[PDB]
Amino acid sequence: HHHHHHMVHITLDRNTANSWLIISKDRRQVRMGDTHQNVSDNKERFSNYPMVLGAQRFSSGKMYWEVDVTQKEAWDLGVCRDSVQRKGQFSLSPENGFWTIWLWQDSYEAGTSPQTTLHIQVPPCQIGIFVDYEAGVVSFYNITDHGSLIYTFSECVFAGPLRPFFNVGFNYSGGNAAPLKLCPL
Ligand SMILES: CCc1nnc(NC(=O)[C@H]2CCCO2)s1
Repeated sequence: HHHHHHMVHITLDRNTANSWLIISKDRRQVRMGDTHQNVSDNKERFSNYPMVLGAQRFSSGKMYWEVDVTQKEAWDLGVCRDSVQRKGQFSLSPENGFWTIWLWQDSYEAGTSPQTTLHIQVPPCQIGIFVDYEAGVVSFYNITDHGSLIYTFSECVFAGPLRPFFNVGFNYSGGNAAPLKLCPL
């Protein structure tokens, strides 16, 4: 792909984080803690899952960023509406305001309803995410495999400002402690 020149500097929004997440000082890395991280509750925090939003809001234009997923067993990545549900149980779908892919149990899937199987021969260590607001497109790229396409959501109905979306996943297995990291431009 040739989307690199739309690169944006994403930072994580602490206030949106599930209370178990640990965000680095530079707001560019996040991981699952082994306990509640001693923050107050608020209406923005994702309560049921290890999720956090980027601080940036997008309502026009083309945007690109990269995320490091090295040695994780489970994660979700993409974008979502600013007004997605924060509390209780919900599925990641465009109907609920999410445009995401994930790794789960050694398979990759796109968060359509129902979910779509992805075909990845080279397990990615870094994922590229491209958003074209005007066109209604969200695309995912395998940076480990020379930028190969993973998935395109087209005919997207954003219906609001978008925010970068992250889920570090649970660590029930003891094999999923590694962080998500925003990669430098
Ligand atoms: C999302 C809030 C919670 N997350 N933390 C909780 N429990 C856990 O995840 C424990 C058991 C597996 C590893 O740590 S409740």
